[PDB]
Amino acid sequence: GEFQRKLYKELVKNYNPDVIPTQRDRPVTVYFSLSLLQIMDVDEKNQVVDVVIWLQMSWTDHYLQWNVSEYPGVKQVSVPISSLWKPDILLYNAIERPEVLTPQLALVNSSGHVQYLPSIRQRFSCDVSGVDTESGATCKLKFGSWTHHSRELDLQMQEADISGYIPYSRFELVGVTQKRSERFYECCKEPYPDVTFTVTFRKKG
Amino acid sequence: GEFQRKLYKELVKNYNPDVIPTQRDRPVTVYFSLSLLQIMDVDEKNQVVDVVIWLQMSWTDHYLQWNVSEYPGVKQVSVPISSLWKPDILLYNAIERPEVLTPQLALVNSSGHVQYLPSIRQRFSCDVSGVDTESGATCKLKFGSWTHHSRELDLQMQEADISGYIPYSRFELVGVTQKRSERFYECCKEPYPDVTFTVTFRKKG
Amino acid sequence: GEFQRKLYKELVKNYNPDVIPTQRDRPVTVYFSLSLLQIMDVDEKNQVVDVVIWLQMSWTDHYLQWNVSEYPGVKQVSVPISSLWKPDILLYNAIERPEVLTPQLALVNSSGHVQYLPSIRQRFSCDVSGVDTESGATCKLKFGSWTHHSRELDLQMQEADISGYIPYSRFELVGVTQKRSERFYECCKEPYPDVTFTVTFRKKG
Amino acid sequence: GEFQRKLYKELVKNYNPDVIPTQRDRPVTVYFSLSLLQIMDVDEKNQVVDVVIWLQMSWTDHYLQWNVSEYPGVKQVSVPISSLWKPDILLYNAIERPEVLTPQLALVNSSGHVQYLPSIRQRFSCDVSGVDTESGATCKLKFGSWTHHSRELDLQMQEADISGYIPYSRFELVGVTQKRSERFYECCKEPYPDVTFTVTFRKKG
Amino acid sequence: GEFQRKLYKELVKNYNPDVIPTQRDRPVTVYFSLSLLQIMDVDEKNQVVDVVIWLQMSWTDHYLQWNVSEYPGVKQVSVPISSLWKPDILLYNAIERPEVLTPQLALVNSSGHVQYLPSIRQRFSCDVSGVDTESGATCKLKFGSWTHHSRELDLQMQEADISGYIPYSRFELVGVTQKRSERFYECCKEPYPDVTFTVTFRKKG
Ligand SMILES: *[C@@H]1O[C@H](CO)[C@@H](O[C@@H]2O[C@H](CO)[C@@H](O[C@@H]3O[C@H](CO[C@H]4O[C@H](CO)[C@@H](O)[C@H](O)[C@@H]4O)[C@@H](O)[C@H](O[C@H]4O[C@H](CO)[C@@H](O)[C@H](O)[C@@H]4O)[C@@H]3O)[C@H](O)[C@H]2NC(C)=O)[C@H](O)[C@H]1NC(C)=O
Ligand SMILES: *[C@@H]1O[C@H](CO)[C@@H](O[C@@H]2O[C@H](CO)[C@@H](O[C@@H]3O[C@H](CO)[C@@H](O)[C@H](O)[C@@H]3O)[C@H](O)[C@H]2NC(C)=O)[C@H](O)[C@H]1NC(C)=O
Ligand SMILES: *[C@@H]1O[C@H](CO)[C@@H](O[C@@H]2O[C@H](CO)[C@@H](O[C@@H]3O[C@H](CO)[C@@H](O)[C@H](O)[C@@H]3O)[C@H](O)[C@H]2NC(C)=O)[C@H](O)[C@H]1NC(C)=O
Ligand SMILES: *[C@@H]1O[C@H](CO)[C@@H](O[C@@H]2O[C@H](CO)[C@@H](O)[C@H](O)[C@H]2NC(C)=O)[C@H](O)[C@H]1NC(C)=O
Ligand SMILES: *[C@@H]1O[C@H](CO)[C@@H](O[C@@H]2O[C@H](CO)[C@@H](O)[C@H](O)[C@H]2NC(C)=O)[C@H](O)[C@H]1NC(C)=O
Ligand SMILES: CN1[C@@H](CC(=O)c2ccccc2)CCC[C@H]1C[C@H](O)c1ccccc1
Ligand SMILES: CN1[C@@H](CC(=O)c2ccccc2)CCC[C@H]1C[C@H](O)c1ccccc1
Ligand SMILES: CN1[C@@H](CC(=O)c2ccccc2)CCC[C@H]1C[C@H](O)c1ccccc1
Ligand SMILES: CN1[C@@H](CC(=O)c2ccccc2)CCC[C@H]1C[C@H](O)c1ccccc1
Ligand SMILES: CN1[C@@H](CC(=O)c2ccccc2)CCC[C@H]1C[C@H](O)c1ccccc1
Ligand SMILES: O=C(NCCCO)c1cc(Br)c(Br)[nH]1
Ligand SMILES: O=C(NCCCO)c1cc(Br)c(Br)[nH]1
Ligand SMILES: O=C(NCCCO)c1cc(Br)c(Br)[nH]1
Ligand SMILES: O=C(NCCCO)c1cc(Br)c(Br)[nH]1
Ligand SMILES: O=C(NCCCO)c1cc(Br)c(Br)[nH]1
Ligand SMILES: O=C(NCCCO)c1cc(Br)c(Br)[nH]1
Ligand SMILES: O=C(NCCCO)c1cc(Br)c(Br)[nH]1
Ligand SMILES: O=C(NCCCO)c1cc(Br)c(Br)[nH]1
Ligand SMILES: O=C(NCCCO)c1cc(Br)c(Br)[nH]1
Ligand SMILES: O=C(NCCCO)c1cc(Br)c(Br)[nH]1
Repeated sequence: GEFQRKLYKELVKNYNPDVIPTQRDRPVTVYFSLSLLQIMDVDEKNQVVDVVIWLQMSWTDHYLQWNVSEYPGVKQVSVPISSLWKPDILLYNAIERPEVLTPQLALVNSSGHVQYLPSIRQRFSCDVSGVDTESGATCKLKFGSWTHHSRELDLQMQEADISGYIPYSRFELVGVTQKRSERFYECCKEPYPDVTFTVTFRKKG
Repeated sequence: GEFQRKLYKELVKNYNPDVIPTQRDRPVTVYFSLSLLQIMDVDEKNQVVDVVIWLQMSWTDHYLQWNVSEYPGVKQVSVPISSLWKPDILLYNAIERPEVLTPQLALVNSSGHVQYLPSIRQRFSCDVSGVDTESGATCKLKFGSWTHHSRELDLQMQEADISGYIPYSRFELVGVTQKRSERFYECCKEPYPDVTFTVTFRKKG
Repeated sequence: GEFQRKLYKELVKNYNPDVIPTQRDRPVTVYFSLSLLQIMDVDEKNQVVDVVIWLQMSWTDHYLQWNVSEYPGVKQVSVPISSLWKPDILLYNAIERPEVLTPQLALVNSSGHVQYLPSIRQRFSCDVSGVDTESGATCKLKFGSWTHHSRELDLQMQEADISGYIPYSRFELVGVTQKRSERFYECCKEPYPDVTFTVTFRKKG
Repeated sequence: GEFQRKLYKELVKNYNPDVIPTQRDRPVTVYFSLSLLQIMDVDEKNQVVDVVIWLQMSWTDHYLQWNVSEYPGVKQVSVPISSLWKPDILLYNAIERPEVLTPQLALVNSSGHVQYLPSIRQRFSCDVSGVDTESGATCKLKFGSWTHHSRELDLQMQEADISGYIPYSRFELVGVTQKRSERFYECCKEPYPDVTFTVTFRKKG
Repeated sequence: GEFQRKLYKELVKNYNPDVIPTQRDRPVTVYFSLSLLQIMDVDEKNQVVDVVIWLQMSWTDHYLQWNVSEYPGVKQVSVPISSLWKPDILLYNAIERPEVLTPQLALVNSSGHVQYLPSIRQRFSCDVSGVDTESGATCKLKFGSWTHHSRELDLQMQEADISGYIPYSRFELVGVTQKRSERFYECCKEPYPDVTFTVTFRKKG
C-alpha cells in the first residue's frame, strides 16, 4: 500500500534502533510472558534441558507513533525487528544461543506499541536429577535485561500458558509459576528486574 | 539483455521489500502448495520427522509489473527473493530452522506475478508412535503467515503432489490431503488463514 | 597493477550480477563438467552419499569484455564470483546445502570468458543398497539451472575425470558416464536442460 | 531520550572502531577478569574441556567521552560492541571459536570508560587425565591480545570469582589462581602481556 | 591516535582488496610457514585427520605504504584482513572449510609489509592406516594459490616449528619436513607453486 511505503520511508530517516526509547527519565515498560510449547529432551548426565518456548514481549516506543489521519487505513505494520530497538532480554540459564523458529518480525500500531513474539528452541542448565520421580524436576528460567536497570527498562510480567503444551512429547508438564523480582548487584547503584518461570515436569515413563 | 538491465534498475529505484504489496485495502493472494520429496528420518523417541519438501508459492506484486512493449523481449526475470517482498509463511510444527536447498531466486513476469519455489530440509514435531503399523503415522504440517491476517494476505491452496516422492527411502507415503482454514485468536479482530497438509506414512520393514 | 585497478573500477560502475548476460535472444552457453575427488561416506540406512566433487563451469559474459590495448598487460583477472552473474546450477539430488572448499573466485579473460571451478563437499540422496556387491551402487547426479530454460541458459557438457579420485578411500570408483537432456515441466512452455553424471562405486572390503 | 539520540549520532560521524584508542604513545589499559560459571563437560579421550565463562573487560576510549552538561541526564549508554574498538583478546588454548551467550552490548560512561562483559561457551585443550582423582585436573586458560604488544595494549588483571559456579554440575571446582606475565617472542622487539587463570577441578562421583 | 585515524581513512579511499598488488609484471612474493599445534583426532575409517595449525603468511602490498614523516609515530597498524588483499591460499587436502580461531587481523608496517598469522582448526584427507605402528602415518599438507600462477603470486617457504606441539595429546609428532614445488597443469601455460608439509605421527598407546 502507498501510505505504508511512505510510513516505512520515515523510519529509516529519523530512527536509531540502538537507542532505548525512554523519555523524561521515565522507563520503557516491557511486558514479558512465555508459553512452553515443548520439552524436546532432558540430558540427565549434563544437566541440560532442551525446550521450545514462545516468548511474548511488548512495549511502547514513542518514536514509532504516527498520525492515523495522515496515513489513513494504516492501523498496524509488520516490521523487521532488527530495524527497531528491542529489549536485550537474556535467559540467564542458557548454555547455547537461541535458535529463533519464527520470522523476525514485529507488529507496530499507530501509537508505537510493538509486539514481538518469537518462538525459540533453547538449551539451558538445570538440575534434572528428579525427572524420573513422581515429584519431577523443577527448573528456573530467569529472564532479564543484560544492560538496562529498572529506571530505564521496567520489566513486567503477564498471564502465561499451559494450553500450548504438545501432548505427545515424552515429558509431562506438572506446572508453571512465574515471579518478578528486583535485585541489586555489587557493581551497580540501581536494581535490575527479572521475571522467572519455575517449571516442573517429569518423564511419562 | 539491455532491456533486462534497464528493467532491474527500476526495482532498486522505488521498491521496499519490507512492505506487503496490498492496494485499495485488497489483500495479496498467495497460492501455496507442497510436494513431499522425501522422508529422511523419523525419530520415534523425540517425536520428530525429518523431510525434504518442495514448496510452491505465488502471488502478484503490483509494484513489479511493466509494459511488455517498453521492454520488448522481456517476458520473465529471475530475481533474488531477498530483493522482493515475500510471504512470512511459517511451518507451525517446526522445531528447527529450515535449510533451503535451492537458489534463492524467484521468477517474475510482466504483470508482476512472482513464483518462488524453495526446496527445504526441515525437522518438525509429530506423534509418530504409529509409524510401524499398517495405519502408519499421520502428521499435520500447518503453514500460515506469522504477521498478516486475511485482509492483508489471503492464503489459498493449490493442487499438490505424490509424484516427486523418492521410492528408495525406508518410509512409504500412504497419502497426502490438504485443507485451508480461517481461525481467530483471542488477541485479534481479523481471522488468519492456514493451509495444512496431512501426511500419512509408514516404515517399509 | 595500475591498469588492473582501473579495470575493476569499471565493473562496479555498470554491471549488475543479477542479470543473465544473454543478447539478441541468444542463450548464454554454460560448459559444465565434474571430477569426483572423493567418496567420503555412504550411509546405507539413510540412503545418502557424501562426496567431494570438483565442478568446472565456464561461460562468456559479453559485459565483462575489455580492449586489451586500453588495459595493456591485463590478460586475465581473478574476481569474486559474488560480483559476477553466475549460473544458478543446482544438484537435484542434494539433501543439504553444499560446502564450498575453494576460494570463491573466478578467472575472467579480456573477451569476457569466465572460469569458475569450485570444489564442494556435498551429501545427496541415492539408493546405495548395492554398495557391497560386485555390481556396486549406481547413483545419478543431475545438475541444472533452477530458473533459466534452454533459450536463456544453454547447459553443455564437457570431458570429465576419473584421474582425480583419491586412491586410499574405502570405496573404489567403477566408472562415471555423463548425459545431457532436455525435459519439459507442466508449468512452463520452454524445455530445461540438465547434465547428469552416473557414478558407479563399491566398498573395497 | 532526545539527548541520547544526538549523542549516538556523533559516534557514527567521527569514530573508527578499527583504531586502537591510544594517545601520545600511552597504552590503552585493559582490565580483565573471569568467573567460571560452569564446566559442562570434560572429554578425557580428546583432552578437551567445555566451559561457560563470564569475562569482564574494561578500558577507557578517549574518543568516546562527552560533556555531561551538553547531554544532560546522559550518564551511561548501552552500545553495540561492534561499533566500538574492542580488545582482540584471545584464549590461547581454544580449539573452537567461542559462542557468545549474552547480548553483544557494552556500557560506556561520559568519560569514555567502556564495560564489556560477555558470557561465552568455549571448548579448549587441556590435559585432563587427573579428573577422577582427589588431585583433579589443572588447566591453564591463557588470555592475551593477538596483535597488540604492551606499549599499545596494557593487559591488567583484577580480582576473580568462584561464587558464580553452578553447584549441580558433575564437576566440582577445587581452586582458581591467576597470574599476569610479559613474554617476548623471537619475532618481535616488544613484550606481549597475558593473564592466565589456572583452574583445578574434579569429577564428584 | 589521530595520525592512525587519518591513515585508516586513506585505505577506504583508494584501495581495492580484490586486486592482487603486483606491479611492473613483478610477482607478489608470499612467505608461508606452519606450526602444527595439535592433532585433535584421526578417523581411521574415513581417512581423515583433525588438526589445529598456525599459519604464518607475509607479503608486501605496495598500495599499503605510507610516508613515516607524514604519519609520525605510526610504525604499524592492526587491520581487519577483510579490508586488504590476501593470498587465496588453499589446503588442497581439506574436506571441510577451515574454522579460524584467531582474530581476523593483520599487522601492516609503513612500507606495506603485511603479516597475517591465522590459527585454524581443519579436517583433511590422509591415508592414516599406519597410525598404530612404529613408523606412524605420513600425511602431505599441500598449500597453494587457487587462482594465481608463479608470475603473479610467488609462494616462498620459511623456517617452520615443532616447538608449538601440545605434549599431552594422544598422538606424538615424529617429524615435519617442508618442500616448495613448481608444477604445470595441462590447462595453463604458466607453473603454479605450492608449499607442502609432510607430517609423520603416531598414536602413543
Ligand atoms: C567512568 O567509569 C570509570 C571507571 O569506573 C571512572 O574512572 C575511575 O574513577 C574513579 C573515581 O575517581 C577512580 O578511582 C580513584 O583512583 C585513584 C587512582 O587509582 C589508580 O592508581 C592507584 C595507584 O596510584 C591504584 O592503587 C589504583 O588501583 C588505580 O590504579 C585512587 O587513588 C583513588 O583512591 C582513593 O580515593 C577513593 C575514593 O574516595 C578511596 O576510597 C580510596 O581509599 C583512596 O583514598 C580512587 O580509587 C578510578 O581510578 C577510575 N578508574 C579507571 C579505570 O580509570 C570514571 O570516573 C567514570 N566517569 C564518570 C564521569 O563518572
Ligand atoms: C578467453 O578464453 C577462451 C576459452 O579458453 C578462449 O577461446 C577458446 O580459444 C581456444 C584456443 O585458441 C579455441 O580453440 C581453437 O579452435 C580453432 C578451431 O575453431 C582451432 O584453429 C585451434 O586449434 C583451437 O582448437 C576455442 O575454440 C575457444 N573456446 C571458446 C569456448 O571460446 C579465448 O580465445 C580467450 N580470449 C582471449 C581474448 O584470449
Ligand atoms: C616492514 O617489514 C618488512 C619485513 O620485515 C621489512 O622488509 C625487510 O627489510 C629488511 C631490512 O631492510 C630486508 O633485509 C635486506 O634484504 C636485502 C635484499 O634481500 C639484503 O640485500 C640485505 O642484506 C638485507 O638483509 C628484508 O629483505 C625485507 N624483507 C622483505 C620480505 O621485504 C621492511 O623494511 C619493514 N619496514 C619498516 C619501515 O619497518
Ligand atoms: C496499540 O496497542 C495497544 C496494546 O494493545 C493499545 O493500548 C491498549 O488499549 C486498551 C484499551 O483500548 C487497553 O487494553 C490498554 O489500556 C492498552 N494496553 C497497553 C499495553 O498499553 C492501543 O490502544 C493501540 N492503539 C491503537 C491506536 O490502536
Ligand atoms: C503471469 O503469470 C500469471 C500466472 O501464470 C498469469 O495469470 C494467469 O492468467 C491466465 C490467463 O491465460 C489465467 O487462466 C490464470 O488463471 C491466471 N492466474 C492467476 C493466478 O492470475 C498472468 O496472466 C501472467 N502474465 C503474463 C503477462 O503472461
Ligand atoms: C498468528 N500468531 C500471532 C501472530 C502475530 O500477531 C504476531 C507475530 C509476530 C509479532 C507480533 C505479533 C497472533 C496470535 C496467534 C499466533 C499463532 C499461535 O499463537 C501459535 C504460535 C506459536 C506456536 C503455535 C501457535
Ligand atoms: C525446474 N523446476 C522449476 C524451476 C522454476 O521455473 C522456478 C524456480 C524458482 C522460482 C520459480 C520458478 C519449474 C518446475 C519444475 C522444477 C524442477 C522439479 O519439479 C524438481 C523440484 C524439486 C526437486 C526436484 C525436482
Ligand atoms: C590449479 N587448479 C586450477 C585453478 C584455476 O586456475 C582456477 C581457479 C578458480 C577459477 C578458475 C580457475 C586450474 C586447474 C588445475 C587445478 C588444480 C587441480 O586440478 C586440483 C583441483 C581440485 C582438487 C585437487 C586438485
Ligand atoms: C546484570 N549483570 C551485569 C550487567 C551489566 O551491568 C553489563 C552488561 C553488559 C555490558 C556492561 C555491563 C552487571 C553485573 C551483574 C550481572 C548479572 C550476573 O552477575 C550474571 C552474570 C553472568 C551470568 C549469570 C549471572
Ligand atoms: C603473540 N603472537 C603473535 C601475534 C602477532 O604479532 C600477530 C598477530 C596477527 C598478525 C600478525 C602478527 C606474534 C608471534 C608470537 C605469537 C604467539 C605464539 O606464537 C603462540 C601462538 C599460538 C599458540 C600459542 C602461542
Ligand atoms: O517513521 C515512523 N514513524 C514516525 C512518524 C512519522 O509520521 C515509523 C514507525 C514505524 Br513501525 C514505521 Br515502518 N515507520
Ligand atoms: O541469549 C540471548 N541473548 C543473546 C543474543 C545474541 O547474542 C537471548 C535473547 C533472548 Br529474547 C533469549 Br530467550 N535469549
Ligand atoms: O521457520 C520458518 N521461518 C523462520 C524465519 C527465520 O527466523 C519457516 C519458513 C518456512 Br516457508 C518454513 Br517451512 N519455516
Ligand atoms: O521497477 C520495476 N517496474 C516498475 C516500472 C515499470 O517500468 C521492476 C519490476 C521488476 Br520484476 C523489476 Br527487476 N523492476
Ligand atoms: O543447493 C544448491 N544450490 C542452492 C544455492 C546455493 O547454495 C547447489 C548448487 C550446487 Br553446484 C550444488 Br552440488 N548444490
Ligand atoms: O568493467 C568491466 N568491463 C566493461 C568494459 C569497460 O571498458 C570489467 C570486467 C571485469 Br572481469 C572487470 Br574487474 N571489469
Ligand atoms: O579453503 C580455504 N579457503 C577457502 C576460502 C575461504 O574460506 C583455505 C585457506 C587455507 Br590457509 C586453508 Br587451511 N583453507
Ligand atoms: O560521539 C561520541 N562522543 C564524542 C562527543 C562528540 O559530541 C560518542 C560516544 C559514544 Br559511546 C557515543 Br553513542 N557517541
Ligand atoms: O591509506 C593507506 N595507504 C595508501 C597510501 C597513502 O599513504 C593505508 C595503508 C594502511 Br595498512 C592503512 Br590503515 N591505510
Ligand atoms: O578467538 C577469539 N577471538 C577471535 C574472534 C572471533 O571469535 C576469542 C576471544 C575471546 Br574473549 C575468546 Br575465549 N576467544
